[PDB]
Parts: sequence; C-alpha cells; structure tokens
Amino acid sequence: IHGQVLITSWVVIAILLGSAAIAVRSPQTIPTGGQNFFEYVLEFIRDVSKTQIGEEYRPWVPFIGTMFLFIFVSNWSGALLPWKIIQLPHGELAAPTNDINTTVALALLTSVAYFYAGLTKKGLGYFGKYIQPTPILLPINILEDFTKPLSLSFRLFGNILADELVVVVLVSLVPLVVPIPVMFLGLFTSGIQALIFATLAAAYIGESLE
Amino acid sequence: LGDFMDKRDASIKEQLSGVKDTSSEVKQLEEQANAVMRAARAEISAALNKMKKETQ
Repeated sequence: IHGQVLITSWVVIAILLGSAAIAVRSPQTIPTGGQNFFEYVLEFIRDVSKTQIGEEYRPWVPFIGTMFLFIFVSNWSGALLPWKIIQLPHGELAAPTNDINTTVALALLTSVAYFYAGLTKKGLGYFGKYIQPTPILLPINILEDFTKPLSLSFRLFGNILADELVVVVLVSLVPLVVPIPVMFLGLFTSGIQALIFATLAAAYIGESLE
Repeated sequence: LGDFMDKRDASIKEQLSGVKDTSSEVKQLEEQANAVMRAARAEISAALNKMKKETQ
C-alpha cells in the first residue's frame, strides 16, 4: 500500500470511528456547547441535499455527510494538529488527502452514486447520457461523462495537497511566525471546498434524478 | 448518527406540531360546544315560553 498516506489516514479514520459513537454517547434534546455544532452540520446536510439532490436526499445524507465531515476532520489533521516534532522516514505526515487515490475514490463513489440513482429511479436501459434533446449531442455525453469524476476530485485535491506541501515548504525557510496567515487561509478554504464537493455531488444526483 | 440526530429533531418537532394541531381542534370543540350550549338553552327557555303560551 501507499504507506505515507495510509499510516496517518488510519488515525484520522479512528477519529471518524469515534465520532461515530459520539452520536450514541450523549443524548441531549437541547444540545449545549459542541453538540449544537453536530445538529447545525446535520441541518447543513439538510440544506445542501434538499437544495440540490431533490427528493431522496435522506438516504444520500450519509453519502454526502461522510465526505463533508471527512474533509473537515482531514483539514483538522492537516493543519490544526500540532505536528512539528514528529518525524517519519517514510514520508511527510500531512493529511489523508496527500494521495491522489483518496480523491479519486471520492470521485468514483459520487460517480457510481448518481449512476445508481439514474439507473434505478429512471430506466435501466437509458439515462441522461442517451441523446434525447438533440440526437447530435454525443460529444457532450462523452466529454461530461469523462470529465466529471477526476476533475470533480481535482477541485478539492489540488488545494488541499497544495497547502499540505506549502506548510512545510514555508517552515523549511522561516519558522512558524510567518506561515500563520497561510494556515489561516487554508483552514478557511479547506472547508469551503468540502462544501463544494458536497454540493456538486448533490447536483449530479439531482441531474440523475430529474 | 443520522438516525440519532434526526430522531431528537423529530421528537421536538413532533411534539410541538401535535400541540398546535390539538390546540386548533379543541378550539373548534369549544366553539361548537358553546353554540350547542346556547342552542339547548334557547330550547329549554322556549319550552318555558311554550308552556306559558299554552296555559295562556
């Protein structure tokens, strides 16, 4: 396996598996500090899903919330985790998203997701790729089918991996006193692009469902 | 997790909505009941008017 990413992705997935039990740990009808964030993020899933997917947003609530909150916790492990002293001879210790493979996995997941919706809910024989509006629109089918997953992934992946490198490229020259607005802009936009992959996934499901 | 969060949300929403709709229904109940109250009152006092006019 590609170890340099997998080793740290294991402990980030451990953070995920613990947040899986955070649900069943504390029941609060009125959630005070911290859990109100959980309810607000559930509301955020409601927002993006009901806004873009359409009707069967709720069985896709899991599939959108997973990538959204996972980009959240991976931004956490990338920047906000104190990792100055730790040293690995296998490679840099930045984030789970350091490898292309995680983002192409999210890509294929979203792709087969809207393909699944468009094959089940619509007909099996033909879906939006079939050339109904104008029968000479096969280049549109080819291009969009070929470009959606990989660049869908690249949109997030580029910024996240770029900052994951830029942080150590900055510390290699100047200590942490200078790179901190860079950390700020990164922690700013890394959750936005999480939202972006989420809403574009949702829009592709809506395309499949229409 | 989605089950748990949507579950507590559904708890509070369900109880508030049921509250409001039963409130509307019991308001309908009081209007109808007091209408029939004063109607039966008119009926009894009208039986009084009837017995008065009849003995008259």
